[PDB]
This record gives sequence, C-alpha cells and structure tokens, in this order.
Amino acid sequence: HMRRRPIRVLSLFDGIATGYLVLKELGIKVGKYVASEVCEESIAVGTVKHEGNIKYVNDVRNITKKNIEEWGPFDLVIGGSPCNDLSNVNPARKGLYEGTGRLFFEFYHLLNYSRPKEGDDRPFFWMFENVVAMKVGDKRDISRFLECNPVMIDAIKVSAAHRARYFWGNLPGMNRPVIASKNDKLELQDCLEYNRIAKLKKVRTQLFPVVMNGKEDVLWCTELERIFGFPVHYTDVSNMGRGARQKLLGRSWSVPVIRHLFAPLKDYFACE
Amino acid sequence: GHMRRRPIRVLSLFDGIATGYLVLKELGIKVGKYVASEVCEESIAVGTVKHEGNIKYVNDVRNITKKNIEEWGPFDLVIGGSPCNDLSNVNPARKGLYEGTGRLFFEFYHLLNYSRPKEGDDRPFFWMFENVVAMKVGDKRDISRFLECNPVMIDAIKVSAAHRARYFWGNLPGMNRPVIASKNDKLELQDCLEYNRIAKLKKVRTQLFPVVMNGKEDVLWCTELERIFGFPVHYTDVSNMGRGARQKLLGRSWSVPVIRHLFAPLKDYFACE
Amino acid sequence: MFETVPVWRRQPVRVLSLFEDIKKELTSLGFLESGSGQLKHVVDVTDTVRKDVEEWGPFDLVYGATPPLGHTCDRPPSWYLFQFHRLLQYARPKPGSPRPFFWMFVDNLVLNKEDLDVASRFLEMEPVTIPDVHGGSLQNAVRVWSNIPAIRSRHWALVSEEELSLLAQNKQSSKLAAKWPTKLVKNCFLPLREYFKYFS
Amino acid sequence: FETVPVWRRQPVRVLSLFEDIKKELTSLGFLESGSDPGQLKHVVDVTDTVRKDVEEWGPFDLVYGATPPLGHTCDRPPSWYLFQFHRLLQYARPKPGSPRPFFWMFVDNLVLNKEDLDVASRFLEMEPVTIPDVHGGSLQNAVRVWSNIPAIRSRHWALVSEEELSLLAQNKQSSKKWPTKLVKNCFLPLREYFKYFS
Ligand SMILES: Nc1ncnc2c1ncn2[C@@H]1O[C@H](CSCC[C@H](N)C(=O)O)[C@@H](O)[C@H]1O
Ligand SMILES: Nc1ncnc2c1ncn2[C@@H]1O[C@H](CSCC[C@H](N)C(=O)O)[C@@H](O)[C@H]1O
Repeated sequence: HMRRRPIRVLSLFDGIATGYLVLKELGIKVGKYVASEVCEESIAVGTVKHEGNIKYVNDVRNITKKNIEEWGPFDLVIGGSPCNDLSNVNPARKGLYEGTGRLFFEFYHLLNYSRPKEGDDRPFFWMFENVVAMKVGDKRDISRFLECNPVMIDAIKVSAAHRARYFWGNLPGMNRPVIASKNDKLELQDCLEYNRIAKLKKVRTQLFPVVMNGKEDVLWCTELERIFGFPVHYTDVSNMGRGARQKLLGRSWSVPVIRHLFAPLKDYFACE
Repeated sequence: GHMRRRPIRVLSLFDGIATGYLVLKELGIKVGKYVASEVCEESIAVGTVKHEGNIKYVNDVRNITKKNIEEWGPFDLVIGGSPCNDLSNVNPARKGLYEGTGRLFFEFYHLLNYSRPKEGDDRPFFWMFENVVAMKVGDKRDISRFLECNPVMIDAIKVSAAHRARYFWGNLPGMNRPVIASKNDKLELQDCLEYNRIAKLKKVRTQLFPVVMNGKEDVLWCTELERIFGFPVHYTDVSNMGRGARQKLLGRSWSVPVIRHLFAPLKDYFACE
Repeated sequence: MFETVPVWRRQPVRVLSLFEDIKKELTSLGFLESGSGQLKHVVDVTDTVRKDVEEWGPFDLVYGATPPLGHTCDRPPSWYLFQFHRLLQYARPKPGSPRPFFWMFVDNLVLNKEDLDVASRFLEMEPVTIPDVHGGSLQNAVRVWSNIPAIRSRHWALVSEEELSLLAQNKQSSKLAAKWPTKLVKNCFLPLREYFKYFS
Repeated sequence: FETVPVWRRQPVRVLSLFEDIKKELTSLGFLESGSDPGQLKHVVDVTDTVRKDVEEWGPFDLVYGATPPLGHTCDRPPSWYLFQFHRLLQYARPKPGSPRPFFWMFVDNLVLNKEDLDVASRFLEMEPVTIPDVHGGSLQNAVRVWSNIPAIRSRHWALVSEEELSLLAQNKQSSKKWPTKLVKNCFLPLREYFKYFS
C-alpha cells in the first residue's frame, strides 16, 4: 500500500492543455506535465493559462527513449494525434500510414517506453483519442497496435456540439455511461452572448448558426469556447485573432468528455 | 424635506466602449437611463454585449434634435470626449477645432445647452467634457470660452501605468480635489502583463516593444492593454474582434480609474445599490 | 409671437452687431439716429464673455455676418457662426422677463455645404436665399437665418444650389474688391418698425 | 551471454515476416531440410496477428522482416511493413526475467521513401546498413538493413550515396525477384550461437 502522490503526466499532441485544465479543475495535484506540442499559438495558451507549470518539449519525433526515462516516470500518458488525414470529411486524406496519420505510431512508440517494465506493478494509465470517421482498417490497425478496442464518446451528451470520438486506453471506467452535469451547457443557446438567438439546439463540427437582430452571424470565440466547455476567454492569448483561436478550438478535446474520462483518476492520486 | 436620491440619467456623447456606464455601475450608482451617441459599430458591440442592452444607442450626434433631447431627457449628467485626431500635435496634418472631427466639440456644446435645466429649475445637473492636453493654445481657449469654464488636467499616470494627460472641463463635484490612487490600481506596467513577461519601463507612453519575454521583444497584448487603461480583462473580447480593432478602441478611451475619480462624488447625489 | 404697442411707447432698438457693421443700413431705415449710440459693434469676440454681453446690453437685435464673398477670411467660416451662436445665447432675455428679441446671421456664400448644415441645426431653421437679380441673371446672393417675422418670404426658390455654387466659383476668382451686399439684407429689418422707434 | 560448446547448441527458432527466408537459411545450415515444420514460422499478412499468436508460435531466437522487392507492385504503404514488423517484434522479445540470445533484422529493398527512413531508424534504434550489389563500377541493386546481429555494420558501403539510391529507386523500378544474395550472408555470425547442419 502506497500513499497518494501527485500525478505525473506525459501529453503528446497536447494542444491547448486540455488535459491539464481538466486535471486541475478535478482537484488532482499535478507533479509533472510534460507536453509535446509544436504549434506556437497552442504553446502560448498553455504557458500563460497555466503559468509555466507545463514543461514543453516540442516535436514528438524528437523524444528519445532516454528522454522518457529522464522526464519520467509517468503515471499517465495521453495523446490525440492530428486527424485530418484519417477523416472521411477530407477527400484528400492519406490515411494511417502517410501524412500526419502516421503520428499515431509515435504515440504507440512512446507509450511502450513510458510503460512500466516487468516487475513494476505501479499504476500506469494512458488514453489515446481519434476521430470516429476513419477507414475501418485504420480503426482496426490502431486497435491492434494499442491492443485494445475503443470506446465511443460523443460530446453531444455533455456539450452543445456534435463531436464523436474514439478513446482507446486503460483508464478506470471508460465504459461507464456518460452522465451530464448541472453546469454543462447542453444546448447552443446556453453558449451564446447577449441578444443572440440559436438557430439549432446542437451545432455540428449551417455555416451561420446564430441570428442577431433578425440577421445571420457566425459564432464568436467566447461562444465557441463554451461549446467546447473551455472557460470563457481561455484562448484570448498573445493577440490571437478570430481565425487562430477557432483553429485551436477546432482541434480540441471537448473538456466535459475529458472530465468524464479523467474523473476516476481522483481515487488514485493526491488531491488538494 | 430635501430631495430623494434617484437613479442617474445619463447622456453620453461619443460614448466609445461605454466607459461612463462601466464606471457608474462599478461605483454602485443606479443608472435609470444611459443614452449613448456612438457611430463605430465595434464600439457599439462592446457596450451592447458587456452591458446587456441597458444602453440606448442613438447613432450620429448630428442627428439628435432639440425634440430628441426633451423626449429622451431629462438628463442629470451629460458627458463627452470628442475625437482628438485633429486637435493634437501628434498629427502634423491636423486641422484643429473648427474643421475635421475637431468641430464635433460644438455638437457637445450644442446639446449640453439643450439638456441644461431652465432658469427656474434647481435640480441637480452635472456635465463633463474631455480632450487631449496636446492642443493649440487657442483651441483650449475657445473650448473654455464656449463652455464658460476652465479645465482641470488629470494625467492617468497617477492611477494607471500610462502617460495619458487630458483636460476635463465640467461641474462635477470635487473635480479639483487631488487624485489619490486606490489599493487595487495597477500603477507600474509590470502589474499589467501576463505570466513570464518583464516590463522594460515602469510606465507606458500614449520602446515600440515595451515588454521582453524569453529574451526577445514583443508588443503589448490586448489583455494587458485593457489592464493599462483600467478596464476589466477581456472587456473587448467581443464579436470576433482582432488585435487591431481592440487596441483601436482602447487607444481612444478614457482611463477607467480617472473617470472613477471624477464620478465617485456622484454617489452622494444619486441613488445607489 | 409678440404684441404691437403704440408709437408713443416705442423705444430705440438696441443692436449688437458682430463681425460686420450694419450701422449705416440701420440709420438709413430710421432705427438709429443721425450722429451719436445704440449699436455695439464688435469685430473680434474671442475674449468676449457672457458678462461682457450683459454689460453692453441689453439688446433687442443681434446681427452677425460672414466676410464678403471673395475676401479671403481671417478664419474658418464656421467660426463666425459658432461665435455668433455663442454670443447670441449671452444676449437672450431670461425667461423671467420676456420681451421682443430678434437675431439674424447672414452668409455671403462663404459657408460650404458642410458648414451650411451646421448653421441650420444650430440656428434651428433652413436658410433664406435672398438674391440680387438683374436682367434675369444672378448678380449676388446671401443666405439668411433669422427670427424676424417676414424673413421666409424673401426666399427665392428659383435660385438653385448649382447656380449659387457657380456664382461663388466666379466671384471668388474675380480680382476686384469684395463688397458686402448689405442692400440684400437691409430690407429684412422693416418688420421691426412695429416694435421700435422710427426716426425721421 | 554464456557461449555453449557445439554439442547441445539448439536449432534457431525463426519467425519470418512478409518475405520467407526458410531456404536462404537452410542454404547456410541453420534449418535442417525435412526437419520439424516448426523451426520456422512464416506469416505474410500480419493484419490480425495478435500478441498471443506470436507467443504460441514461439519462442523465437530470430525475427526477420523485409519489404517487397523493388519492382514489385506494392499494395500496402511501405511503412506498414516497418510498423507491423516492430509491432510483432515486441510480442516476441524475451521477458526481462528470462533473458536469452534474441536477434532481429529488418531489410528494405528501397521501398521505404526518405521520410519513412527516419521513422524506421527511430523505431529500430539504429541507422541502416547499405549493402549494395555493385557490378562494373555501377550500382545495380541495394538493400538497407536494421539488425542487432553482431557484424551487420561491417557490410556497409559508405561509397553509396543517398541520391545514388534514390535515382536507382526511380530508374530501375520503372523498367523492372528478391535480392536475397545481399542479405543471405549477414546471418553467418549467428552460426556460433545455434546448431549447424551438414
Ligand atoms: N510532430 C508533432 N509533434 C507534437 N505535436 C504535433 C505534431 N504535429 C502536430 N501536432 C499537434 O497535435 C495536435 C493534434 S489535435 C489534438 C489537440 C489536443 N488533444 C487538445 O485537446 O487541444 C495539434 O494541435 C498539433 O498542433
Ligand atoms: N460624428 C459622430 N457622432 C457620434 N460619435 C462619434 C462621431 N464621430 C466619432 N464618434 C465617436 O466618438 C469617440 C471619440 S474618442 C472617445 C471615446 C470614449 N471617450 C471612450 O472612453 O471609449 C469614438 O469612439 C468615435 O467612434
């Protein structure tokens, strides 16, 4: 029997630090959070919104077997590799073995380095995420390398957006049913600013979802942030304009989904 | 007996990003009515969203009629800061108080007299007009001749991290009293920057890269510019506005702590929460 | 608005004349008396404040005018109008003692289209076009804002803004001396005979 | 690792992925012909091979993998061979509790493109060895080899450029069997550790 200690995380393709935000708002103490990420606007959101508690290490293809020993041990390894080469939305997508799709094998590679060796029964948790709209042979091949089948969690149950994703991993209770919270904003109108009216009740991924003063309009950054369950102004960082912020949020994890998946980790690590 | 204190009824000309309404609500004063004349639709977006439709927007100052003032009134406070691009030494091609956007002052002076109470009316009526110090002497003189009073100069440097020297004509209670900073005012520029950013200088002016981060220079961030002017953080994160739009509106605004100093005595003349 | 009271009770009119002096035209019509003075004439009102106007007064007639057409102005033409509006307010009767009070601002085609809208909002009326027509052609013209009763009957709708603007485009280039066509405005004061003394 | 005398050296248990090297290996004496039908496992489509499959077939002492030949119309992306080889190679590694001689080799016949070469060398923890077939001062064929077999690096040719291979990869496949001669003789250093057959 071992006393609770703060959690040590390795986040590949970390984006805007969703994994750290969910862990902190869950009250889990974070001893170490090594994020691997290359987008400078992305790094900036995480750097200031979490006050340099994240250790950025850049390109996932330059992380070495000895980097994983030095930085580790890790109690949790998470990743959601880029998707627009595995999505059937993309007509010009190159699949799991070309383009940015082969970045999955980097997560698979680093996972095994991160994994405890034989004789080490210490807890080790990991989760990998990608899009539901893949070729079935890609879904199979990812399941074969990770040695497990995915769970399908759609953010619609907990947010106001259609966001169906697969989650592979070994987190406690990934299969348990997803239950929405009182604070979740389930309908779009729950995310809109003053004097703005929602055309539909859930947004998908209409190009003008809102009507203001009897006239169409696009969503606002502050509104997108609420749709993805992020704090308002979470991406008001480093003079980023509209186009940058909505790109980061478009690549993002829906935070209530992650809150759902990471929530059992409270019973395994030191908490405030 | 004496007069009951009632909600204040404001006519704000050239309202910008609604600084007057912010200061008033932040002071706890009750706002019965706040009529803003403002043309820039981004500015109107901020006031609309940040203050949830409480502001009544009436478009160009030059379409406000004498009948408009009597219907929309009575007003207890008339405030205005005209545009300054034609009255300041910063612009060498400035055209002054009588042409350009400078002559918008006479539109404030004009509507002030419409709103002023009649001779027999002893009701409280306050007004304030603002403009830049860097002004031709004869323009300063003419404004004072039209407004029948001399101005007090209040530099935001005393209460904020910027150099912002401005002239305030008016009859607000206690304008001439000394400006004393508050516990929560962010005086040095380091108090305004985000995490891991160091302030070259202690006050901003009006280098071109006043902050260095990880050994390389950088411009200011809107979230930081908002702290420099005393606005709440993300007060201009409205309607997909980008960097340029936000620092445009913030560049022509009043310094929030300075307006607070000017308006705080009003708590004694109007109903509060 | 105001009543007519008999000639035995009509007093001399008290005139404030700004920028331009209409002393001669008013003597010519019998509102002034030959050789004195009831007219205060000020060319520069920059440091004139309210109590200056209160001291010189009271006044029954406030008159203002732009520099003549062709004369390069000492200032922006709107200055004559803002400054006129300023002093006009100083000279107004207090609502406690109302009395016959009249004002008039005249432009000799100096104010441009922007200035004109400014003038008409501040003076609360569209201007009256009084032209000097000779041989069926336009010789000169002034624009009049005023509260004298008959003034809106001197208007000539026949004079177009293009015709006014072209008259200004040539009278400017002419190298002749500029003469203020007071003849055009002098006849506008005749409705005031019923309120103030006539001098023979 | 203790080096046995010859008399109870054991027969190499081999797992051969994508290409079959059974008869190249009997040519060197590692498998006795007519011998048990288990000494060597061969699989071509490992799409549904799981960990327990490799555990059942094994244990193995040598795990070999190779891409298709150059002129061969390949249907799979070239990296599939390397990723699938790496995947199964892990399944067949000895547990750290039971250490034993364990060897592996991956061979590329100029099918992996340049971007695939760094991921290959990152996954296999080693830069590749270039074994060319040179005739008459001109480059005829070549293989790239990743392997922990003891001598592999001494069969390298630094004389063969990376552009020289790329242009041979352009030209020769345009016109167009597996060049196993280039790879056959790398296994010789394994002769000490396992039984030789005559
Ligand atoms: N070679 C590489 N190394 C590290 N990160 C990379 C990378 N290539 C792409 N990425 C990043 O991987 C991300 C995949 S989208 C995943 C975002 C993240 N899961 C979130 O919640 O925000 C992108 O943000 C992209 O910037
Ligand atoms: N013709 C006009 N009528 C009404 N408003 C005008 C105007 N011309 C300019 N403005 C507005 O008047 C403002 C002058 S600068 C003052 C801004 C304000 N004091 C603040 O704190 O935000 C600008 O925001 C501008 O959009």
